[PDB]
Amino acid sequence: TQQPIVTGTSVISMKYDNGVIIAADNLGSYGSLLRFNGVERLIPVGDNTVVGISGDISDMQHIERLLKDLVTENAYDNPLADAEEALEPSYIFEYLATVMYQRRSKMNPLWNAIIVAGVQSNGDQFLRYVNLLGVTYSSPTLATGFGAHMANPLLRKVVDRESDIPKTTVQVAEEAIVNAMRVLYYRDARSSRNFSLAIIDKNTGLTFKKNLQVENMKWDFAKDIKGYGTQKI
Amino acid sequence: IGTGYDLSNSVFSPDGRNFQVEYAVKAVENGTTSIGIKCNDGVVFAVEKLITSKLLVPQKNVKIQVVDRHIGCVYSGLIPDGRHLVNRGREEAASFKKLYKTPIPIPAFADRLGQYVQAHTLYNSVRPFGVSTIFGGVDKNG
Repeated sequence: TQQPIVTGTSVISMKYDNGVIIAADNLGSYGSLLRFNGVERLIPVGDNTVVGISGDISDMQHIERLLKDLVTENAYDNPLADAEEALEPSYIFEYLATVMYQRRSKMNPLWNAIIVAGVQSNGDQFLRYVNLLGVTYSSPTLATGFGAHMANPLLRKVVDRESDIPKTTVQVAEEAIVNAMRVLYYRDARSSRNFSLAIIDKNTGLTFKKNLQVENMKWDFAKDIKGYGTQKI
Repeated sequence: IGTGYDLSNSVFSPDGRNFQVEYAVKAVENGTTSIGIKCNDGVVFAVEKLITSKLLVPQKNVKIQVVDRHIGCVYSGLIPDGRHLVNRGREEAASFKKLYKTPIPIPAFADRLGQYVQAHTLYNSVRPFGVSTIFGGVDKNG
């Protein structure tokens, strides 16, 4: 892809004591037009991985097809596809990052930012990032687009270093994610009110909440704002 | 009238047969037993694995192979030829799903495998498959 067209805005994610949380809206933007309402940008892989994809929606569908084919080919000639040889988040991220770097080096990249979030077999939380350039980095808080500027500072207030990960609970992390989504809906023009949220917990497994909405919106103070400054009424 | 018609593949004997194909069939007859049974809403495959020695790890050395997420395949004869055939079938199903999104129909997959095995009987440069394959699964037509 040389020029992105239909785009997804942001994907936010954060670690917590027993796993990871990720979230992304359901909006497909035709540049400055919010054309498609209801487009799932979180792709679950297995029962232990979630891939959040922002950017070109066609390349996102291509990555969906690639992930489904990878799941299919992992079942081939494998009796332990259920466990001990199931797809791990690290494998999926390595495959995705290799694909991104290759398509970069061929001067035809997938216009996407990908966040892989899950729990390993030994219970370790895996949270990693890749982009169209192939840059890979890990942090207890990971966001793309506007979320990298606004949602990140909020989530980092919850978890500022690795020592804070065991202290953070699932409720605190989910509340922080919802607050960051509300802030994004406030200050991002290419954002939506509807979003989906995935929780990969080393005990409860994969929780996938769809059709979530932004609530508790402070807008009353708008009635008292009159004029560009000088105007009284 | 003549002799040596069984020394080259895709060569027609005076009767109208391909003796290399029948020799491959002889090779499959030597193989172990494998069966398939179609029920009302699906299929079942079963195979006998000969315990050559008790040093073999039981429940390993599996014989039935999965194609896509809805096709099962078993074969009697030269197991490596069966693995080659299921690999080609997986490639065909992947191409079909890539272009058409729907999982490959069972008649389509059967015709793909049949055309591959048939093309393996058109040239004296390739050996016919040494396996008989029982496969199938469930699609939108049952």
